Amino acid sequence: ALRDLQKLNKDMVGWLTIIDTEIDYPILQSKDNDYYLHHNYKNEKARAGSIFKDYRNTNEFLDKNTIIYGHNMKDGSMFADLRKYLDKDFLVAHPTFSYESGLTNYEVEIFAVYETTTDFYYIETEFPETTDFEDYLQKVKQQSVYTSNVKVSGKDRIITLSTCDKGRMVIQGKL
Amino acid sequence: ALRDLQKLNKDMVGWLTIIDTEIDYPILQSKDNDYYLHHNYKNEKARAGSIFKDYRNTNEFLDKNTIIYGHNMKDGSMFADLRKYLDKDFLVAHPTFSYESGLTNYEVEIFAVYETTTDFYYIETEFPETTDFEDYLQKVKQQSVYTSNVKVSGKDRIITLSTCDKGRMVIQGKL
Ligand SMILES: [Cl-]
Ligand SMILES: [Cl-]
Repeated sequence: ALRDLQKLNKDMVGWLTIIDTEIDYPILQSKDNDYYLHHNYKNEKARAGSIFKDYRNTNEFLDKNTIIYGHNMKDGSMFADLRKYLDKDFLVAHPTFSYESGLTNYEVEIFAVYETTTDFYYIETEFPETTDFEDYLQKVKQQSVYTSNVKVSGKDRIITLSTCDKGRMVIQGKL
Repeated sequence: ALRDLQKLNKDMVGWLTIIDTEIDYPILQSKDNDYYLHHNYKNEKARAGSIFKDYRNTNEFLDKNTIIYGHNMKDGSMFADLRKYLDKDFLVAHPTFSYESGLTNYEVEIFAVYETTTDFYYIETEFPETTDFEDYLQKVKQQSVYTSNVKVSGKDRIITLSTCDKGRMVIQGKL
């Protein structure tokens, strides 16, 4: 049982909490974007899976776009509550959430909210230049269902919450 | 029970393993050098306590001397096995151990081993200059029961394993 505890300490890479939702979960991470679709935080088979960080994101300080995935569970668990952000009332009352990494906590300031079925541009993690990230931000701001008070520049860094399972639900916020 | 999991994710700051010992434990940490003398990794009252990192050590990259504490338990658990290093045969066969932090793993190269009852110079964590850490290293090398092949300079950084409860047992190694 302490073998399982050592496993958990490598696998769990953070914590996520959004007030007034079920989303209050450990963030897991493996070598791909698949294992934690099908396993819980104890590494046992489970359809609900876990909340998990994209395998490409391994540097908080430099990653321009860190992506966290979870199922849109029909029982309302995992990332089903991301859809509350399509209700304007909820968004105004919850402009931020908290994201812990392995080091420390951030209060993320949401600036874009949308659903998407076939346009997955938002999953880019690699930006040769600072100018490439500003093109990215322009595109995803335009994809948003709201115009945001929050301005954000190619100099900022962001975090993306996304379902992974018709359309995905996506929330993006400024670190 | 997920409230307890969130607690554990802030409290557990690393992992320690020394081959051929019981020492294969999570490293915990609180705001002082006392809580984890009396509580286990689930934060429940327990005499064995936990293995824990000195509250003063909060920066892997700059801390010249990171100290990890555990009880010298009479049932052979926790840090009772540190005393195996007074047997030369064991030390030759185990010149290193592994220390995980919140970020990553190190293979620590042991360079000093001793018991101490009243001379606690080794617990210094603050070194104004690089010259102060070289004075420190000179003192603790002299305190060692062996002369070490491993040389270490004021430019290196170290990790200290120590019991905490007649004498403490102390192992110090190069990062
Ligand atoms: Cl679409
Ligand atoms: Cl002494």
